[PDB]
Amino acid sequence: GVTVTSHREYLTQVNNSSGFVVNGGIVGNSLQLNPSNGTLFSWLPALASNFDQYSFNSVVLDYVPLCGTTEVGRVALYFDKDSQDPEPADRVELANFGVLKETAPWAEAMLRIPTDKVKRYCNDSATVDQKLIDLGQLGIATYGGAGADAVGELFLARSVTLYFPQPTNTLLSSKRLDLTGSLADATGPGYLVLTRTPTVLTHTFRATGTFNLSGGLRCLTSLTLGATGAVVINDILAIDNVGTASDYFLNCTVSSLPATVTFTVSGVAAGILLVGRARANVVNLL
Amino acid sequence: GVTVTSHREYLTQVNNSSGFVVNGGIVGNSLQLNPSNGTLFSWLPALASNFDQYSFNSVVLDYVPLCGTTEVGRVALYFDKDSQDPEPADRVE
Amino acid sequence: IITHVGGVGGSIMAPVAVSRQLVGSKPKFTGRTSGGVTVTSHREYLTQVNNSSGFVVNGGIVGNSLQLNPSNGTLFSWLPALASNFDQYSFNSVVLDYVPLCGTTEVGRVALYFDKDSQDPEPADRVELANFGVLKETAPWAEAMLRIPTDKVKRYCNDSATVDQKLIDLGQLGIATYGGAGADAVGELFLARSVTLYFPQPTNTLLSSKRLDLTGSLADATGPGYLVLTRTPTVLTHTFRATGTFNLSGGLRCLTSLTLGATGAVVINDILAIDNVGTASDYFLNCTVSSLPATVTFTVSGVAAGILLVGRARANVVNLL
Amino acid sequence: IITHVGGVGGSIMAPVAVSRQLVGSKPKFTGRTSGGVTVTSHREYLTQVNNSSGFVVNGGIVGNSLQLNPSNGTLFSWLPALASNFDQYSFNSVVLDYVPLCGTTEVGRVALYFDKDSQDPEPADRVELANFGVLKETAPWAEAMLRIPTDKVKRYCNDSATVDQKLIDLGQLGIATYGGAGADAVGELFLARSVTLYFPQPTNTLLSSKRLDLTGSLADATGPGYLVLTRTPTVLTHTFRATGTFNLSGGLRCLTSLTLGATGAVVINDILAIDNVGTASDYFLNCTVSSLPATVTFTVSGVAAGILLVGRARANVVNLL
Amino acid sequence: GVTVTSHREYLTQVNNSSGFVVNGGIVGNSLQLNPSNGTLFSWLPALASNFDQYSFNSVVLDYVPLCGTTEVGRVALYFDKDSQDPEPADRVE
Ligand SMILES: [Ca+2]
Ligand SMILES: [Ca+2]
Ligand SMILES: [Ca+2]
Ligand SMILES: [Ca+2]
Ligand SMILES: [Ca+2]
Ligand SMILES: [Ca+2]
Repeated sequence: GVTVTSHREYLTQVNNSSGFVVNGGIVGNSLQLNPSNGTLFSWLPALASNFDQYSFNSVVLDYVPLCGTTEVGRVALYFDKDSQDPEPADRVELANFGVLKETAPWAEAMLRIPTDKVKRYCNDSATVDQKLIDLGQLGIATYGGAGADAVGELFLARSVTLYFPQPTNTLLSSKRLDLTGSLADATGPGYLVLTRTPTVLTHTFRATGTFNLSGGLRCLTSLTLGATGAVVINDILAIDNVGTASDYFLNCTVSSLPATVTFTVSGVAAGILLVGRARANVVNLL
Repeated sequence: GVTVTSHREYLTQVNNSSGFVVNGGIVGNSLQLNPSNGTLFSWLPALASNFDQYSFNSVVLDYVPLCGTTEVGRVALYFDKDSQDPEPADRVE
Repeated sequence: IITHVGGVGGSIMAPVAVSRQLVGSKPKFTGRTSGGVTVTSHREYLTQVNNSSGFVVNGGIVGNSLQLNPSNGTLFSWLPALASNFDQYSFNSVVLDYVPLCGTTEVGRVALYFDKDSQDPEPADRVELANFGVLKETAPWAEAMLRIPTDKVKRYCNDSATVDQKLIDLGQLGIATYGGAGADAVGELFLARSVTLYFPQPTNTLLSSKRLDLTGSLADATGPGYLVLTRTPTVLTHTFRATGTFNLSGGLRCLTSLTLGATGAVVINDILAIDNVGTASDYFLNCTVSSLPATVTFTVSGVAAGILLVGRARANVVNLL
Repeated sequence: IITHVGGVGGSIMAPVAVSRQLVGSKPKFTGRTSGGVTVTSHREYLTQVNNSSGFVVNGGIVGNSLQLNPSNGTLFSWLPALASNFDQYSFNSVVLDYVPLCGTTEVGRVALYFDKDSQDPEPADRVELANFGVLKETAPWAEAMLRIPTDKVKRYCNDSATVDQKLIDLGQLGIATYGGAGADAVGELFLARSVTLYFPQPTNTLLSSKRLDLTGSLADATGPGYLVLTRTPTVLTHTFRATGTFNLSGGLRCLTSLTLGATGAVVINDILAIDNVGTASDYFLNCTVSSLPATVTFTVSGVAAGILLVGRARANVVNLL
Repeated sequence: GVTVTSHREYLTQVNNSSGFVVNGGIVGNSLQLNPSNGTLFSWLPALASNFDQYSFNSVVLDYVPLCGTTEVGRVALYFDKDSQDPEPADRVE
């Protein structure tokens, strides 16, 4: 009952900098090559969630280019064997990696990844030494631009061996904010973080695609639906009761970072939601 | 670029009815083997959802026991090649 | 001989009752003359499966105990103190055995499984239990088996402590019952053993250390783990996972004389109970569990620091004169 | 090769120094497939013979410790926890080994012997040591041996307790030094092992229980014995026989705040110290000995009941938060 | 694209203590073999600093002599497979 997958999943759209940016000019070894990475693998997500040991055979970074032979910059894909080491500081550091590639933005690029066949574990129970379980880290780095616009969209060449199966993990996300607090439970994966600020929520995307959002919260105060970045709102429904708490269902569709959304409200005294990837699917009354 | 799968998925709890009943006495060929059948297959739910053709190699029905040697009845598993023909009316069909 | 009636060759008999007969499992050590290091194969018993109309797993007990590492003092009652002069463990055979005390007329489900992640959490429901790779599904009255997928990786025991219980443990073990009619006993399960002992060391102590934060949750551990010691704002919790005669030593922060309660299988042995009211206090006690649920709890107020130690002990004193 | 001078074939060389080189003793178990019961032969070290101008025996330590039974947690540092899943012991070979750290110019006597009565008392003087059947008499600097007379009688371990320590123990072991010039170190002695394990049992706990009478002397024991806990009318005595990291649990009858002293090789770890003044008290503490003399004592007044328990433990907590 | 290394690095000066001592009576498994251990390995310091996995093939402890045939003591080298177990309490461990 040991399954083998070899597929090609999309991954992110690289914007420029003048300055020196990595995986978003964001931080905390985001990309870790383990499948799941709900953050990295948008497709492999809920297949290996019925399994416990993972092992690759091929993984290749692909870099195509939307921009034109006259942008002015650097893209760069690398590979750290320590799922945990921290990120690229500068020019001289990126370049010293074993498995790196150095391309203009307009020109077309490749990278293949060094796969062992070690019996490595997926993240269902948790494990602080993310290194002894993760295959690698993945980098994408841009310096020397002229503007933080888009030049590149990178893909993921897959080949994975699934092993001992028992219980799909939770393709479904559960995310509690404490009443005044910080943070209640998790189930994840994790596509979203839901913070509050004393007034107002934060729904901060890590994932891309069509989602489905369900939930509401504690306020008292009618909902004004804002969000920021790559975002295609689909269905916003928005019960309130003013005085009390409220509910929101909504259906949106991200293809960027930064995607943000936020609900605007007052007296955010309990935050609850669930998120579990979904189609152009309804989410509103009639 | 294709997958193959061999696992074991639970299906429903057979209760009793002295009458004569068929899938819960629900009707509209529910049990169809296709995967998905979310009604039938609780696990493969999400593999054949990244795919467009399917083809089985083995399918076996497995029937274990909740009741005891003094329960008093008949159970019965069958297979119609027409995903669409209607259900069993009586004993003799 | 046997004449059984209403039977023509090829027919089925569901009898009034069935039973196997179990004997003295007297271990064999094998000398794998290696690094001059040892190998053990013996048969250790494991728990009495009681029923659960509802849906229960190793006793409704939670915090993957069960854990396949030897020691698991929680799991392995004999191997306790050999893999105790050693540092690397590796199995070759482990088989779950399920015999049955009950009779062909109880009405329920038992079920043995195996999770490769010593750490993933437990079975929620019907549809989840069944999806496991290495599972077995038996009525209760009828007789069952399970064999376990053993690698030969060089895995470490819990002598120093290690939060990623997964990268060190071989597997998780489940036993699950739904659909009963009463939470009585139907089954007693055994453990088919075979382990390869390696780099043998100065012998590790088996003593338990368990700190509650002042207002908090949890300070250190050393374990094994027989006990969890929680507080609630007033009052302690000493929640057993283990069975036998223990010895309890410690006291805590309160101010407020100790009232000694406990719950379930329990045979109190020696309760001694210093306090100082205003301040903190101490308790030594000696008790003896043979069940789950065994509970004990101390009753107190303003539980502002919890400390204890537990290290299995005889009918041994624990009180002044 | 070697040219040594002033030597004609047949002559004697008393060198500046001598030394043997000692290695990793990695045990072998043998499978005596019997009642499916085991056999062990490994090499356990035993103590560092220090000198005694005067006339001393296992440290000037008294209460035949030393005792050849396995466990003797006092004597055998590894066999501690195997003959611990078993109930009958029987040796085949036991040999005393005496190597030497010192040099051909120290000035003294060491001496290994063997009393068949686990219980007779100890060597008084010169003329007494020498009269033993199985004795050896070495300067200290020079290298020595002793082999021990083993019967094959079916002898019992100390799991239940037994006052006639003689009818159960194999022998007594002595090491004796007189005529020194200083109580420094010259020797480190080893233990050549070979034991036949028999009727293997549920594994016994190694936990120590030690009661002082109210005004009295002595209440119960369980032992092994690492500790003796005496009182003097004011004040306790906790007199070590054992070395390592322990864990101490208990308190006592006084009235009078605890002042924690101790003496010799000692690394205090956690001293916690409830009192109630007027009444009794409790102490948990965690310490770590590597010597004799290790002493500790609690200082207190009106020591009207003594109770404790001791059961070897790690760098483990033993205090509130 | 991998390296291999075979050199010899000095480690610390063993002094004496009639007591019973372990790495200087410093505590917290200092001597761990991993490279880096800057505390232990003074030279490889800066190769395994351009690398992420390591794997030894030989490791040998070498003990020469500063003192003289009338020094009066015991030295002793060992090896624990648990980078983490605590240190030796006494002679017998
Ligand atoms: Ca898992
Ligand atoms: Ca048909
Ligand atoms: Ca260890
Ligand atoms: Ca799992
Ligand atoms: Ca006995
Ligand atoms: Ca060790």
